[PDB]
Amino acid sequence: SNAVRIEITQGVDSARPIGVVPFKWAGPGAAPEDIGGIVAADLRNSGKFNPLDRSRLPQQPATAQEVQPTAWSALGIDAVVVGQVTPNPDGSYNVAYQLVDTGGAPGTVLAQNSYKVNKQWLRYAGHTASDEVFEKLTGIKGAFRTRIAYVVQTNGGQFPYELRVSDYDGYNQFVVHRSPQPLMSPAWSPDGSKLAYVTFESGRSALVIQTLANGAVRQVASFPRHNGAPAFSPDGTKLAFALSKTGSLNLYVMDLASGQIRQITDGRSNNTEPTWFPDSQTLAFTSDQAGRPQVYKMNINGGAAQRITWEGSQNQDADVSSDGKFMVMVSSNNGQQHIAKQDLVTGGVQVLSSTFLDETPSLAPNGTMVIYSSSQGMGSVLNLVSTDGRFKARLPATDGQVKSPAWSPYL
Ligand SMILES: [K+]
Ligand code: NA
Repeated sequence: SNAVRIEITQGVDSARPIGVVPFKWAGPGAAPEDIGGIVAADLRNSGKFNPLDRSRLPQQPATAQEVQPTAWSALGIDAVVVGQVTPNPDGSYNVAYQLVDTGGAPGTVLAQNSYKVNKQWLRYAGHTASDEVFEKLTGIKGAFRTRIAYVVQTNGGQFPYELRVSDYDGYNQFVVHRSPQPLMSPAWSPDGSKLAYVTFESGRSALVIQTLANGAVRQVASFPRHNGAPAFSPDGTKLAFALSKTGSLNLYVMDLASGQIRQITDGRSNNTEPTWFPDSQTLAFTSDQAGRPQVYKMNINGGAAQRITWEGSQNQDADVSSDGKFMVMVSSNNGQQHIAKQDLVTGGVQVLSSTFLDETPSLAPNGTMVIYSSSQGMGSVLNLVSTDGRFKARLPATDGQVKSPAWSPYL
């Protein structure tokens, strides 16, 4: 199934032109998929390419040698993707692509690969070709094999809330957990094998970690009042989260090997929404110690908290990039609530989104794209915005109200 579907609302008119030719299907009858279409959709979804419309291709070469570079260079296109899909006698498929230069080294094969995959993984093969083309031309690792987690409120009676996972483009959706009560704040382990989330099934909040492959569930915390806002450390050793049992929200860290929980804040201010820096020892977090929520930074091993958001009436729910050079967050000014980016090297802030009641932003693992949600009151949709603010897309769920996204790590 694929309930979440990307609808581009603001394309990048000047994005790098590229030719993506339909792949040559070697079997009988109709091709099982349209791999060239997946590659073009992935490169367009990144906000960094403008694949030529299939109806305007100057030729449809089935091999690298058939590419006529002058036909593409004449259109301002300096690279062309061609490919082949062949059924194997064992019932599997070989999905091959070649990236051909049509610029300064016309006809040269810049990159190529061939993937032996079972039917279930044909989309994954297409995404692998996209990832290689994207990285070969931009020097940035591709995110097309990644997944998203999100919560859908269906129209159903007994278990209306569903924590789900899908590919980043909505395909291959599956249900992680269904509940009569709201599910909130999913967070990925860095190896992509587990999701921490908050459940209200007992009637009050409980933080749990579910292993996706086998559905195993580990209880973390169910103390009185609020338990939530989980974040896994990048090194795989710790889970940070917030508990308000002390009359005020404090940050806690659980050592995943021992299950031991340590309290790392114990002041009067509410401290919540932890997000890790790449070192697995520094956290950004939300605090009300300056009145309206702002984002602070602290080392889990001791030392004072440092305020880092000095611009704007209110800032919260941060997500620090995988490289630690910037973060995205929810910035509120003049009654407007939008996704913003703060450069942690230059200190500057840029508002990225223009939708209504924007919340819970999550960065793709290459730092190029943000997934977030926008509340409609009763309803909700997901949205995408590039970290440079030029690309925008909306991500509604066909079967319900969707919110609380989290972008997976590289898979
Ligand atoms: K506190
Ligand atoms: Na992050």
